[PDB]
Amino acid sequence: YPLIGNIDITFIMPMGVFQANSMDRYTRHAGDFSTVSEQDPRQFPPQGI
Amino acid sequence: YPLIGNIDITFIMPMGVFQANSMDRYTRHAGDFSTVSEQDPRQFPPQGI
Amino acid sequence: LFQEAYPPLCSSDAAMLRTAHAGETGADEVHLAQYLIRDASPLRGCLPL
Amino acid sequence: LFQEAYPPLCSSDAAMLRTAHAGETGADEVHLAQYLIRDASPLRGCLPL
Repeated sequence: YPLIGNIDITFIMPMGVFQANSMDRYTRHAGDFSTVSEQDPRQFPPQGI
Repeated sequence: YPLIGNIDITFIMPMGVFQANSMDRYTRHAGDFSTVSEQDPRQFPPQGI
Repeated sequence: LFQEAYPPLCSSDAAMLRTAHAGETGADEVHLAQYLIRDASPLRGCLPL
Repeated sequence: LFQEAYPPLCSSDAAMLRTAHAGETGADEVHLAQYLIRDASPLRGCLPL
């Protein structure tokens, strides 16, 4: 049956984008996502999406 | 009387899962579940469900 | 026939299984290394707690 | 025909992609160096999560 036609939508995502601006690397609160490590494993550049 | 039939639903829970990735062991706040011990007894690997 | 099993409301800790509101139960996913699996069974609005 | 691509709900962190309230997902856009790109596709209220 026609009117059961298909559409196509494309999706785009970046993967390894590091926010180079030191002002752009900000957290909305102090203790947002804390850990037990002395260095938080979120200041490191991302490697995946 | 029929139409009072039974069903069978199976449940699954993991027991000794330790989140091996160090980036996954996050707390959403600083004082979420505080204690008096100098070592927090929640960073240890779980042993029950 | 689908070869599946539904996870119930389970947690690795009894502390995060209930909240302090005289009402609904806890819903936080992972605290430090413990975990709470939200109810995904068909028994969502049944089986009172 | 417009030569464009709609970004879907993607994040560089699995922690920030879901919030702990038994309901809606997360909304924080950048925590330390990770990011959450909110949905801009025509599937805003569709494709259940």
